[PDB]
Amino acid sequence: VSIEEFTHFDFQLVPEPSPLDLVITEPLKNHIEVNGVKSGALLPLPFQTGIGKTYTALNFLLQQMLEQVRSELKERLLYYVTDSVDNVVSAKADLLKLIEKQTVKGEPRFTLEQQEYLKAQIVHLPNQSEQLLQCSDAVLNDVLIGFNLNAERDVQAEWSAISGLRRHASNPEVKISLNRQAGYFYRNLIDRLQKKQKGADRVLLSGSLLASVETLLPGEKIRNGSAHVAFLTTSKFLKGFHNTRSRYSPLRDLSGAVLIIDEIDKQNQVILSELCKQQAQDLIWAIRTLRANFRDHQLESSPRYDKIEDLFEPLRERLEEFGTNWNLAFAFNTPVRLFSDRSFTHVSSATHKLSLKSDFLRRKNLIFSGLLTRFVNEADVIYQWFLGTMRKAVFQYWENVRLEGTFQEAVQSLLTHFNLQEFESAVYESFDTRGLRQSAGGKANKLSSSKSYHHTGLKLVEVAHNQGTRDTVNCKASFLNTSPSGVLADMVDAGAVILGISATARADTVIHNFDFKYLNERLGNKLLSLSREQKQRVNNYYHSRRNYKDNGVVLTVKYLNSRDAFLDALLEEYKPEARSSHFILNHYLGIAESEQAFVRSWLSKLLASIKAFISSPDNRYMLSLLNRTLDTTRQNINDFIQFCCDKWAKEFNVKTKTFFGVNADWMRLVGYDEISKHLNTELGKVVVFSTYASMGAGKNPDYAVNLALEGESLISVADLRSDIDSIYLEKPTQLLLSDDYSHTANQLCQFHQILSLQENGELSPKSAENWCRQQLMGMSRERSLQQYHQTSDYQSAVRKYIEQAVGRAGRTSLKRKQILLFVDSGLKEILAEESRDPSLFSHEYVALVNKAKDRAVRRLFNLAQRNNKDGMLSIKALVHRLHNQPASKSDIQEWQDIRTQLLRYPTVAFQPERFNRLYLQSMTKGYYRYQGNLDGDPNSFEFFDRVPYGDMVSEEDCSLATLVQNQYVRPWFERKGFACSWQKEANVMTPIMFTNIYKGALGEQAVEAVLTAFDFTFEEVPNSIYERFDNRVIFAGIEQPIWLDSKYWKHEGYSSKIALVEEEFGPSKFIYVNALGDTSKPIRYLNSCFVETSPQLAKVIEIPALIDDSNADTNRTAVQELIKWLHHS
Amino acid sequence: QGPLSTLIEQISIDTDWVDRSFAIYCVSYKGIDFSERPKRLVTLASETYKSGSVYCLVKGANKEACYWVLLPKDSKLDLKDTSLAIKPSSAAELPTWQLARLLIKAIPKVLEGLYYLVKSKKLPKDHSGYELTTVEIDLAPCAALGFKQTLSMGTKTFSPLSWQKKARFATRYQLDDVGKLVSKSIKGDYIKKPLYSNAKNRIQAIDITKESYSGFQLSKVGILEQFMQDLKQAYGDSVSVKLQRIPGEKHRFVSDTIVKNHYVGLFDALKEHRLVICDLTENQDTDAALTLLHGIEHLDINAEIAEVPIRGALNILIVGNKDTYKSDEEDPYQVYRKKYQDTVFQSCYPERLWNRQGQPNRHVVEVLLKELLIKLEVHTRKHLIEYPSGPERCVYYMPQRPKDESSEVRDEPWPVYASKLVGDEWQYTQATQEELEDIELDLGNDKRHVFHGFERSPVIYWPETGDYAIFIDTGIQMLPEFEAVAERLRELKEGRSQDVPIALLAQFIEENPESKVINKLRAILSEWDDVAPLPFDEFSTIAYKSSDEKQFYDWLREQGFFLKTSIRGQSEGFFNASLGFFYNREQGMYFAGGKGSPQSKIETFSHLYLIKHSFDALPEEVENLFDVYHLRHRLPTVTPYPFKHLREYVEMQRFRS
DNA sequence: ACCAGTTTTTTTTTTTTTT
DNA sequence: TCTGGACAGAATTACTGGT
DNA sequence: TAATTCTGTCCAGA
Ligand SMILES: [Mg+2]
Repeated sequence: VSIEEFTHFDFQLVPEPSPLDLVITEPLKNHIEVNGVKSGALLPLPFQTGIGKTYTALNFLLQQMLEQVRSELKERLLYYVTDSVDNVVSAKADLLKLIEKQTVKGEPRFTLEQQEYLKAQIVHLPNQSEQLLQCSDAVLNDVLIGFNLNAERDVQAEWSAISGLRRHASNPEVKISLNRQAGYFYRNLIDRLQKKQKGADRVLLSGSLLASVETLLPGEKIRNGSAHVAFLTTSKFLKGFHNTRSRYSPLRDLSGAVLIIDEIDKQNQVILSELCKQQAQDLIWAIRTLRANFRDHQLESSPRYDKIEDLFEPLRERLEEFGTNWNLAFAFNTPVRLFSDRSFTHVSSATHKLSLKSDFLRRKNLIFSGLLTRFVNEADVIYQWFLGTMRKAVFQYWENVRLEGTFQEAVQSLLTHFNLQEFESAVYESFDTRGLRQSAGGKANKLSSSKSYHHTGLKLVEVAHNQGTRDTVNCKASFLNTSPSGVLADMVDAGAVILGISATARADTVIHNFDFKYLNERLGNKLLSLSREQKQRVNNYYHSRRNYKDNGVVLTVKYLNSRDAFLDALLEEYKPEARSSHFILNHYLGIAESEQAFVRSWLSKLLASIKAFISSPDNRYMLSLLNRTLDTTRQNINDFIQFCCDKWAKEFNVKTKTFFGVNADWMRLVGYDEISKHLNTELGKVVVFSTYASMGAGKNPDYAVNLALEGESLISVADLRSDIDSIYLEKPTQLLLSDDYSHTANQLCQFHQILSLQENGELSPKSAENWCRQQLMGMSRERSLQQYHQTSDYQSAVRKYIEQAVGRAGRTSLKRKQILLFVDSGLKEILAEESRDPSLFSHEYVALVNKAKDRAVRRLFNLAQRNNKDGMLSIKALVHRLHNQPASKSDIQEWQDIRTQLLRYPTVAFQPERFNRLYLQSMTKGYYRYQGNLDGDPNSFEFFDRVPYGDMVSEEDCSLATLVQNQYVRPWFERKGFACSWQKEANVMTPIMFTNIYKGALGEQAVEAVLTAFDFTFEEVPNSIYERFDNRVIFAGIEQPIWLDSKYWKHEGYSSKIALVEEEFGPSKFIYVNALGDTSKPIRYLNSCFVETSPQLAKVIEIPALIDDSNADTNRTAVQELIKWLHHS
Repeated sequence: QGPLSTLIEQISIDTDWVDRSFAIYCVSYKGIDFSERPKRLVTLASETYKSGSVYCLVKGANKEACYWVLLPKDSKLDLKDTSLAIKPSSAAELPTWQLARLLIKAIPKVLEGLYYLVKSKKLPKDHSGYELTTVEIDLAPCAALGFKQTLSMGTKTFSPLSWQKKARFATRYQLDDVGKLVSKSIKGDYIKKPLYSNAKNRIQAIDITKESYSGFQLSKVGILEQFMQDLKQAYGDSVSVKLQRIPGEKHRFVSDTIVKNHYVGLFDALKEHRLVICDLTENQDTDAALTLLHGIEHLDINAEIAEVPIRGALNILIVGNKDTYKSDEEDPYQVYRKKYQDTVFQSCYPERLWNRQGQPNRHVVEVLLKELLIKLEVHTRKHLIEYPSGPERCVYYMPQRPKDESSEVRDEPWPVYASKLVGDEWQYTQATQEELEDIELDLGNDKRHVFHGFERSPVIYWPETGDYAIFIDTGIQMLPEFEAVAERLRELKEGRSQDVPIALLAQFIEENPESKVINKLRAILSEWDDVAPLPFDEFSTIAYKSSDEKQFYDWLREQGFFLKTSIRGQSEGFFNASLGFFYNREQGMYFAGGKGSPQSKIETFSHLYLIKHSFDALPEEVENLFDVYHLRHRLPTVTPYPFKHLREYVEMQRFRS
């Protein structure tokens, strides 16, 4: 068993590729040609289940293994990930079968030695409890003796107890207790082994000890190069797995890894559940500890920590500044709930904006009706800033030492050096997921960056009196730093090649699937897609495998309405010696009045479906998919359903067997094989009552065919097993994700869903903010569902569920000559809206859509409102910060970047990566109408056709054409690259950018050009008074400072500005000038007030119009007057 | 004949048939003192029920402390206690209604009393059984109408015995295997008690939600029809009860238009005054005040929020719930009332401003505004909107209950307040003792209604003639034409049970191409199997509203498919007994119901009110006192508006005492 | 205007890992 | 074990379209 | 201290 076994192997000899194999392979070749090797990519693969999807995935995996072997001979980690453990085990077993049984041209592809070598390269990584319980007592004894750990009495005693329990733990409760004990024992034992291996007593592993350890720790085989293929669940993949040295997190090491994800769309929910688990942190304590410990511990002059202290110096500065400004030394005293998406959404449970004041004599900070929101927002930014710095520091610590054991070593060393051990967990769970962030410089929450919720997350803060000491409060904050789509995008950016294999992998729903609009914008060419030709090839393959029409298989779809009289007659026959069907339903079926109407409707639909099924002569196997389990808790309804089934069986003379509690637990304990056995051995029909959740991926409803019982109804539909031939589809319900790990986890899940809908454009910012507010105050599940049902994302999710069900019901090639699909009439409207390309739809889904017989327009309005609101609030905050001194260094650059972007690209062809919030998709190409008070509520804006007579954003409304026509400003614009005209593209700047920034920037640039044409020159305003005045004017012969301000219509604070400028910079002259206007009105002079005076007594000179808009002539007389007034002193 | 009511016109019992079928006994204690006989009646009945095959027993006249006992024809009463006087009796010796009650109690066995199960609720976890909600049928004398008889249909609940000592020692009721009836049993593991005194179980008076006969059967009136069937089943024609119809003279109806005009007139009068909103709660949820203001805003009334009451303005004081306070000193409402003793203002709790769904409740706001207007009219002692002329020269009086809660308050004299209309101004005063003595003398036998018991009713008095008028709730319930409604519902039930062949729909489309129902029928058929007849549920979207739809449904009826019909049209008049305001001058009875069309689910019966007076013929102006649609919010009232104003005045004077 | 059929939010089951 | 009379609790204070 | 009207428990009393 060695690589030498393949020396004579022919790596060019392969099985005849199927169309699916080509569809997988050739996009990857194209990607490598386009993006090059080690790029990373996401390749959704809408393969229908049952038709060779698992075989093709495993064949691709095996081909990658063979490529690895070939490279090893001539001179990469492979992951198979899915949500379910049993699916992982089945996939691994199928890969082993494929290795053992694959044949090419009539002979086994791999020799027994090659088969053994390949099977040795594959690893399965279950949870720790199962990993321990799978190990034989011999392996554990060998491991304990080899590490001389058996001398430790606690370990030996616990292992003996586990071994004793394992031999007879058949009782489910005893089994659960054994699982918990085994998990804890595995944790302790691996901790001890890692500690022993880290020290100078490192045990040399070889022979039997090495094999035993590898059996106990497959991650050890991964680590030491013995294996490179891992089969594990998504939960284990996110959690990481242990080796002899430390815990290994695949996320931190995805460079070059190939990652096959089965049921890709389902992994969104799993990743969200993992993200929502992270603990709530008390921000006040966190910042207090950070500031105190950064003051306490200062430096160390050692080579290892080179380039580290400079990373934290800004954090030290801002920690001290924040502590001084908010007086963190004082105790905080007066629950209040604050929610924020960190960008444009800020909701609070309090009706009155709470504020913070400091009482020095009391030595306390008092919260009463400095805003509280600003305090927590600043603290959160610092807290995230600290964690982000740790990530950078840990990386740098490696480069100094030179990423898994060294990573934890670096974290521990840095925290000990700075004396911040209390944050070690926060840092670890931050680095695991958020530490994979490749868009670190891609978003600092700046407008100049690429802004999106999916790599911004959300924050939720609870303010309440501290337990044990009510004199103080604690600000417990829980947050998300990314969404599942953000995690996937970071995985692809790290270099992973991801194969998302799932029918409906592009379901077009951000709740039940990754946001593929965001993924497209974020990845570009890295998000691979199947061309029309490849999709046609896949469709042809599917039709060849499922040739319904040529074989005469008829799909009969029947939409069913509530049948009250039919149910009434059935109820009156059940308990015939009764009076009222309402009483029978209430008393005997045990249905309360609050649910009587709903139960009547869905029970009547189900019973109509069953009656139609039993009436049909040939059909034998029916599956009923409800939203609820008809288990013992509903035995009263099961009795009535059984009565109806017996009635109809006697009426139509056909035996019928009902399976009611078909459920995950029932599938585990009784097994779905009972239904298959009954169908294979017993004559008659079968009705199976299950749910969409119970019939999840991997549950195979096939049954072995016995032609004696099938009559002549079966027909082979391919160019011995059969599947469901009748199905009832209840409308999927409860389509909003929920988390039961904890209350805060559920809150994070709900807010993530709301913000994802707002980001996708499915909710207007007004509706999104209202929903966030209602959620914060504690709205009911039913009201959340009502809010969700208004979006088209809900309909997309419902269609996804229906498609998944019908696809999962069609796993064989033997079909009955008629297939009965019964559908709740509530699905008719939803399915009639299906408008996607039907090339990859299954026959059942196509029939469903035909029998029924997310608007980009809606998204455009919502996204225009969202971008305008984000721009408005971001610019307001940025200007407010610019009116503060210390933050000027970065905010000035942000301001200049925004202005330069708008001047240079007023309109762009493609959705920008950066500055994406500066623009909206106009729907009118280069212009658009809008209404809204830019100084008022951003939620009130309306755009495009909704306001035909509203204000317009266009090249005409800014007078750029009249400005850059025959003047000195055109050379200025051409030299600096500014746009002399608006290209008529789809993306146009938002109203806020047009009105508050672009039009002022044009005036500033025009004034600068015109004045520089007359020997003037300018320098940047000092940070103390930045953005209060445009520029500082320098002219020969004048020593007094001169300030310029180009703003129209006073866009009384001018006197305050003048006083503030003069008190610092002494006496000065001020220039007020409008770039465009008319020369007809005289120049004016003023003295720190709107009242004018004589020229020499005035310090403020107003030039009403530097340029005549009628023909763009330069008002040279005004310039000469200005020069004379300057020289007069 | 007029609207139907629970008042019994006649009870027909064949006393000879009863004697041929049952044996009756009279029982009373012999020799025991009347002070101790109550102490042994605790056992008397149980001993009688332990004696043998006793069907049931019914109390006689209270003065006798006796019982009438019913046993089979061949059985004989045998009580081991010799201290009891026993006497075989003939059925003819009993009052007809008492024998009827005995027979009713015996229906469960022939086929404490007769209970029909209507609705059950499963108990919470850790418990088994049902909470049974039943309709009890029993006769009761009508004290207001000379001991005429009424047929009660009260709701009464049963719970498992398993779910105090008194609860353990109660009639161990039992439910039937069929579940049609609930009857007393020795070890029947059921007690006639709900979970709390709260969450009172109720049963709809009528229910025709979807013209569903089965849902109609589960209302009080459906149970009444079933009881009328069971009476004939048990006794055929030998026993029968006929419900009396109130003779109809005048039956005013009330459309939404009239009420809307009245309320726009009302709101306009309030637009001329200043309104203020206050909040005296500790944890001030100012959102309550904001919601109140916004609700008032939708009515276009100038309102504002102030931190304290303002004299001379219409102030609404949002105050904390009284249940959170242990004494009047802790209540801000009473504290401010004691201070602001000469200003009109209203109060309400913050929670009432939103409905169960959380939406703002506008009925609360409108009721607050109407109460403010009424209080302002009392304060200014002049009408601000048009009130129809009342009787001339009359004086209104209203006894007020003292604050004491002891049982002796039943007989204590009470303070009495009076109001009078002179010209246009309303005079309000506290009645002098001489006036009260004169009124008591004049009322004669009716004085007990005004000066005895806790139920002291206001009285209209005519000093110039001594005439009076008292408005008494008789307790009689007005019933719709439930026999006819039940017949129609059964006809619809039979018709809707048959699926309509597609042939008839095609024939209709052929025959009436101009009909606009065809646009719907073609779509329905295209979305249906050409081989299967259409069940009625497919046509449900085709409402019985337009003329063409009515013609289509009538045409289907001629084919034998009776699917939809008119039930609540005024021509039918089934629901007259629960609509508008009905009044009869000659006999002085009246009742009030709803406005507009009857809602499909009516939860209550309008009571019949009796005006007791001394006139040979009641003055016509008395009718005018009820044409007021804001005393009872947006509905006809059963109380004269002068009494509403006088009650408001009496309430205002509480803090001036 | 008036008079009589229509009418009312949503509607769970399931999973993995580490403690 | 009957029974009726207080005494708080519960529902109702529509909606909408066709004529 | 939403108001009115109807009504379900409940308890003492005859
Ligand atoms: Mg009041």
